[PDB]
Amino acid sequence: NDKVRFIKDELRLLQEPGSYVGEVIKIVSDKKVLVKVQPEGKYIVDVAKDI
Amino acid sequence: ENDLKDIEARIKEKAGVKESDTGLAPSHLWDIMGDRQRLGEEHPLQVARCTK
Amino acid sequence: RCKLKLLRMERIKDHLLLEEEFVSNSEILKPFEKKQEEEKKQLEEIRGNPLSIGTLEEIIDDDHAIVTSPTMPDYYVSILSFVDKELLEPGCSVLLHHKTMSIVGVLQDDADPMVSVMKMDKSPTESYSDIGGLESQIQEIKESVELPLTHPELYEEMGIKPPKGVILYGAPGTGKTLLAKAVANQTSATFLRIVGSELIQKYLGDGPRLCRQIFKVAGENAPSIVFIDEIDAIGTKRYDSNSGGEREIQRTMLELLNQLDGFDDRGDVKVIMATNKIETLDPALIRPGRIDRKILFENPDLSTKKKILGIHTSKMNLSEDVNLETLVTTKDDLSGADIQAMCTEAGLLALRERRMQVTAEDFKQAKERVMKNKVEENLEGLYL
Ligand SMILES: Nc1ncnc2c1ncn2[C@@H]1O[C@H](COP(=O)(O)OP(=O)(O)OP(=O)(O)O)[C@@H](O)[C@H]1O
Ligand SMILES: [Mg+2]
Repeated sequence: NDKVRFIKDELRLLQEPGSYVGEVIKIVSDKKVLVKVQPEGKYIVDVAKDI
Repeated sequence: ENDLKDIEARIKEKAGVKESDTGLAPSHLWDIMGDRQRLGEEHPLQVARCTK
Repeated sequence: RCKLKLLRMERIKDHLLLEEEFVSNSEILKPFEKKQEEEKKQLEEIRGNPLSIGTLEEIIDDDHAIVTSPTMPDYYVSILSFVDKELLEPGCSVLLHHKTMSIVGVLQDDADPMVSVMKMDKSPTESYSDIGGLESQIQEIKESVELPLTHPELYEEMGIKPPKGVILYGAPGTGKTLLAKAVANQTSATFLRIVGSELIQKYLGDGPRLCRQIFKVAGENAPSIVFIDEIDAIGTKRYDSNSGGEREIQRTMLELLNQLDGFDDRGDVKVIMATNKIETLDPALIRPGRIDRKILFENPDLSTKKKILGIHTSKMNLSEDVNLETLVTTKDDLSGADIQAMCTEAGLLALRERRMQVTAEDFKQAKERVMKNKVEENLEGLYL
């Protein structure tokens, strides 16, 4: 059972919208981060609860 | 003397900084019809140039 | 020594500031007040999620603008306009909305790594009278650099415009370099320092834009003192001759005339120039009213060196053996950088020993090494 319910779970896990690599240029103290996406430009965007 | 050097860095670090993201005090309500410029497009435009 | 108590006192003021600061941030920064809560609420309601950095090319006075994004496509953006219609200008970084691009807000400031070279974080650990000696040709640099910042009140009694500009010139090593860095510790106003070998570049067209910049930043902060160290370096340094050469050097000089005074009416840029090639400069540079009092420096005289040498040996270990007066006898109208290289090389003799005493023998020996430098790129011996 451990085996078959790991496969069935991986099918969901693999489905993404795309998840990027960014790099922090600098923070701003509004609780936002200026991030330059490595191919793309810069966007100030909020952060999660784990960081 | 090294304690002097350390504590100045620590005061600044814990105090935090601030970087303005402009507003205006003579404004405190803008979204009664700011959302008409927003969210319900009326519209911002791709700029072009006539060639023919 | 014996300053332990005052350093503990300073430290004690620091403990109290760190403490109350920290607790104030922590939990009693109470955001349960409505003038905090309600202002941020409806500010974030129009403000993004992705904030789409743009670059403002120009504004239109119908509450619109044309931005060009670094990603590509332009947009004819609106403006929410609680952000003060007229507070944003070409060259701004603007926050566009992740839906219909509207100017959510405006970033106040942004910077270059090329102005990092210009600007400074430093706070010299030398203050004046580590320039002790040459103490009347330094009233021409603290009566026209320091003083009108300190007192404009004196220049109001007489009225008319206050001083502007100096050119320092004389022999190398006679303190020109440290003079500029010593008035900047006193005045505590934006000290820019730029080398003249970076104003000379191996690429054209960007030469003038660099030179135009220095004073535009400098005027932008209301007080600034711009040290151009080595404007003697613009005719003796040059790379290739097909993107350097006459042309590069001529343009940059031309730019500087407009900047230095010209028609800009920019902010306060007190200028300090060090040079000993003053005849490779324009007549509209060394023109009066951009140089007001110009300072000449020549080699000290015998009794001036006594002032110089006592500054330098106070930092060192001493004995009763040491005699400064006979080190002075040997030198004859030499620079204070020569004197300063004897005291530096005297501890190199102490380093060589691994003996922490400095003695009259160590100062005399390094005297001979210092005089070895002067006359052994010479090969006459006696003047032929
Ligand atoms: N008249 C003086 N009074 C006190 N100190 C001096 C004097 N002249 C030189 N010195 C010491 O010698 C130093 C070396 O000087 P610095 O390197 O600033 O000289 P310089 O004249 O600027 O050299 P350059 O000719 O290479 O431009 C200074 O840092 C300073 O402490
Ligand atoms: Mg120098």
